[PDB]
Amino acid sequence: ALVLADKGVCLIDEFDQDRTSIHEAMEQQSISISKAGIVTTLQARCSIIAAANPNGGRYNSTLPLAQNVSLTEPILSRFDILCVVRDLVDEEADERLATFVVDSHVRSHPELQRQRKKEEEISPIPQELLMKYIHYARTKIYPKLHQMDMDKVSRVYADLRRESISTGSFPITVRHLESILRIAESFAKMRLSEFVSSYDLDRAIKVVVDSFVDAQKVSVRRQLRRSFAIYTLGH
Amino acid sequence: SEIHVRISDFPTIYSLRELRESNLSSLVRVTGVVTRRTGVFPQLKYVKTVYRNYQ
Amino acid sequence: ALSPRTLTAQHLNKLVSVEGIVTKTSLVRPKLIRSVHYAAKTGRFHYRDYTDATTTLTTRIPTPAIYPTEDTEGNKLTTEYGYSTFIDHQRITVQEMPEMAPAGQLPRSIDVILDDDLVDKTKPGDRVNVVGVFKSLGAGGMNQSNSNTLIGFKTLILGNTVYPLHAARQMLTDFDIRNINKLSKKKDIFDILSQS
Amino acid sequence: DDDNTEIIKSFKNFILEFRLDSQFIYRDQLRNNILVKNYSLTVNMEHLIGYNEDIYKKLSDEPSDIIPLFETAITQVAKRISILSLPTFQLILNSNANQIPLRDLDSEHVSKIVRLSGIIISTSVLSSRATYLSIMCRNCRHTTSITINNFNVSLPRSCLSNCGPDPYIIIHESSKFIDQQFLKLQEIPELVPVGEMPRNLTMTCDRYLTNKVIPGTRVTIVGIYSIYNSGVAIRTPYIKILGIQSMFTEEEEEEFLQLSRNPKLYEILTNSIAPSIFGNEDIKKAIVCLLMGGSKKILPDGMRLRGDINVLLLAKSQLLKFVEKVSPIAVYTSGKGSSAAGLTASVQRREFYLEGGAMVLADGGVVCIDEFDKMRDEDRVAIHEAMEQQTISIAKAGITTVLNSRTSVLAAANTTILSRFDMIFIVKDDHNEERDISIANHVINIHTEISIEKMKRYITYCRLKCAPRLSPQAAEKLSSNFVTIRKQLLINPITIRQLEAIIRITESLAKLELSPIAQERHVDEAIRLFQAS
Amino acid sequence: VVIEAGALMLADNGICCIDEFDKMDISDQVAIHEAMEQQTISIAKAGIHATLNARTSILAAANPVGGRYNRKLSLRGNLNMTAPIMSRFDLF
Ligand SMILES: [Zn+2]
Repeated sequence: ALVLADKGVCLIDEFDQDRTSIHEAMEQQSISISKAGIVTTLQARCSIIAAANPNGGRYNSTLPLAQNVSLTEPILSRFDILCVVRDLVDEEADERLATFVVDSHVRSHPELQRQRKKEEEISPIPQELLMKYIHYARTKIYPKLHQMDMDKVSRVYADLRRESISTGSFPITVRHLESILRIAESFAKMRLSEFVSSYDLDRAIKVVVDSFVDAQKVSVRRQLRRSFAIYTLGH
Repeated sequence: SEIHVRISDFPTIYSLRELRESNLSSLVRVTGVVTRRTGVFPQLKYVKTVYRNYQ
Repeated sequence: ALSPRTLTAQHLNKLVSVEGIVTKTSLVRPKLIRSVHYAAKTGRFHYRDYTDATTTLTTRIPTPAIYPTEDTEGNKLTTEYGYSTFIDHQRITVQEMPEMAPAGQLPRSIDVILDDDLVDKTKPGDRVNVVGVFKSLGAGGMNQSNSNTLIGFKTLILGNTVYPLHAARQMLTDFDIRNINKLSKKKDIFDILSQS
Repeated sequence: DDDNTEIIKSFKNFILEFRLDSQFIYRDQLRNNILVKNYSLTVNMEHLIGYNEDIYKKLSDEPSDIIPLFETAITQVAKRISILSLPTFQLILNSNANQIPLRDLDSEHVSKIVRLSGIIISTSVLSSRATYLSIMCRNCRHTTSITINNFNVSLPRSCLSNCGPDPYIIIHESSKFIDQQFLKLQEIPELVPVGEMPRNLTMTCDRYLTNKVIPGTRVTIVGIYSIYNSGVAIRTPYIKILGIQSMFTEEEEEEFLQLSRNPKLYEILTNSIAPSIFGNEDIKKAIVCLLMGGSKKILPDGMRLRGDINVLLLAKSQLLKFVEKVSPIAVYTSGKGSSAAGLTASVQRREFYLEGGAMVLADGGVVCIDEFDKMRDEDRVAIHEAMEQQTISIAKAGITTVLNSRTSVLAAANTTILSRFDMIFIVKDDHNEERDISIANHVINIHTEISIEKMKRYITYCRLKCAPRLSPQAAEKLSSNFVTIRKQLLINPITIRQLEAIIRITESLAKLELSPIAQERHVDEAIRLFQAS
Repeated sequence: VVIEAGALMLADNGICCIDEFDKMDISDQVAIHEAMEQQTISIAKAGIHATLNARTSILAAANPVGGRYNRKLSLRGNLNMTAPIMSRFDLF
């Protein structure tokens, strides 16, 4: 169904041939096929957002990411952002969730000014304007990197690789660096800025480094976060 | 060589339930989801020759 | 001397030789060519002949395959099986060898007609070289059809001779018999042959 | 009636008179085509327009009627310049008119000359059409003939010589035919609207335009756009094509010979392989030996001696990609394979069938496996036959066949399976910050010694030209070393299957110099590089 | 396809009763799971596409594994039912 996603977003909520198709889709940006002498090609050219259940009933934080998934290593290598979400225990968080849930439930009950109050309490931005804004930014804005700070980015990349090897972690790679630059462009595009800036690179570095840290075993995680404090929290 | 008039905002609507034999040859306004589509072909216009598109 | 890939419309009605692999074979069937009849009253034996497009190199008006029941002079006729003549018929298909297939392209093939002695001398998978006349058939849609005559005529090879290809057996000459008998009288033939 | 003669006269005078500067270009082309038994002419539209615009206007209004007249004019000219018999000549056209996108063709274009482009996706087999045809009349046995031409006919019913309602039959014994072929054109990939599958057309060609293109090629087409029979009052469209557009030298091998006599060629080739990767000298040397290979041999008693080389590597991802790029023929795969065939092959199902994996497909070339440990269960046992015998054999579910697996394997991972490989090594790393900074700077540059092609051609040349043999001194050296190692192990295993691998490595090393004989120099480096451990 | 309605379509705005749920094949349990997730049914085959509404509430009966319940074990251990389907029953 990737043809219908051309220049759009592809959404996956649950999960061999399907995975094989996804392997080819992530490896390329175009799909090709042959049948009974016929040969033809198609375009995918889309962003993929996927979700999965971690190998049964519950995630295990003591283990690396691979133990908790039914995925090959190139999938985890080629995706830009990876994250794990868990049902943590906290009385205050539970109370906040329950209050919000019952409040939303009452707010949705079937039984102009009411709509305006409801809308403005719901969100800080009117979502019609946000959708138009997203379309405008996607069609109009095409940011570029600034060459000053990229020396610092290279040094940070080398430092992260050195620290990864030092503790015996799986190493960081050019895919992570490319993802950082692409995510920084996205941050620039979000404010309609044609220039990437230092804070964009900082935010992108934080996102990618935190995602990289979340994939690791617990002892490696502690060592990484102790060393990486000047990136994950500071800059 | 020829222009077609398109009518808009016809003030009454049916689903595909309410159509009956009384509606035959009358103008109707209908809504739905397009389930299937053929390819485009030419069609003979008059029965020297002229054609038009069809689908 | 050709192959199924290169057989071309220029070669129609010529005598050609082709090489390839047998892929399909039809069941053997009999075919009527002549029938004999006995007239009950007059005591005279009559006969007639039949033709079809694949039976003759030259072209003739087709025959309806009907048995005559009555004489010119009104006498009722009887058919004499065993005096009539029938012949065997079999169609096969020959394809270019896979070693010659270009670029993973679809392979090409020709149908061959066999009869009388040539029947059943091949089976699928045989590498074979066939000799025969390359000919066309049919109306090709010019007899009125919906196709607008874009479809082409049908074509065949009428099998005249068939030879196999070795791709096992050998046939001895007299000198081989002499050498084999002479060698057998050595004192230790078993050692010589085993060590060879 | 007279109009058919004047048009033919006009085109006949066009061919006989069109000079540009001093050469009657079309008289010369028509003569030069006949000498090689090519009966066609390639006219250009712009020259026709320049000569007389009225002729082009007539051609543009009614192509289907006027193209045959110009063809018979070509025949009438062809007879004068070569005879003091010929078939009818084929006209071919070239044009620069504006291309119509395939998606925009519609009812306004029926029976018009159209220029378009796309990708060929399929090709039919050749089929026979009739041009001259003979007829027999069933009742009176009178005979006649008809001349067909292939532009948009049925057998007549005006009986001759009553003679009956439908008496005519064909004498195929005395008739003439031509070739015909069908093709499918698909619209250009970079022109399709988003979210739609591409549209396509079907088309026809005959005589010299047949068998000119293959699937997957981008082409440009000139042809008449028309319809044919196959709703109410509705017909299918198609196109009739009138034109289509789509080993070493001496000076090359001189460079390769100059390289061959360089005293440091081995160092040069090793340095040229994955230059970004730091260290790992012996890995690069082993990859050179893998690319070059040994020499195949066949003996009087029919036994067959292998030529290929096999290597295993225990950073490593880059080298396999480089080997894929440099090699003349290469296949890349991960351990699970592209299908249920896996690496070797399998039987699948409804009748059963068989398909081969990425060992049969790489036959005659090189194959690299990205993670050898992810090999499937069947492939674990089948690779034994795939490597030792260079064949795969199956007898399952009535299938009984043998498959060829003649290839050199490179592999990487991270047991007894190591015995199949000629050499095994473990990749090593170094952590200089300058290297990473340089790589990052290059990455930012794209975001903001011998070259590959020359080396590939040189490898091809060496593989084609030379296949050296051992000298006697090498034989004595190798046998003495073999018995020495076995005695040393005995007093403290080496086997013939590894001696025959050392020989192949020695031959591959001698192959670089193009020396017809291998020598002790190569034997020493062979045993030196043999230290896998 | 014959399209003709199944059981869940007839129970639209009604109670659908499944008896001996545990004997149902996994390949059909997933179908009931997909319908229950959305209250919607989808058809796409042979050039025919359709979408239908399935606002039906489910009432199910099942046997514990081994025929007798084990007080030592959770209900998940006792019941031969996958966790996503178990998560969507309001009451056990
Ligand atoms: Zn007559």
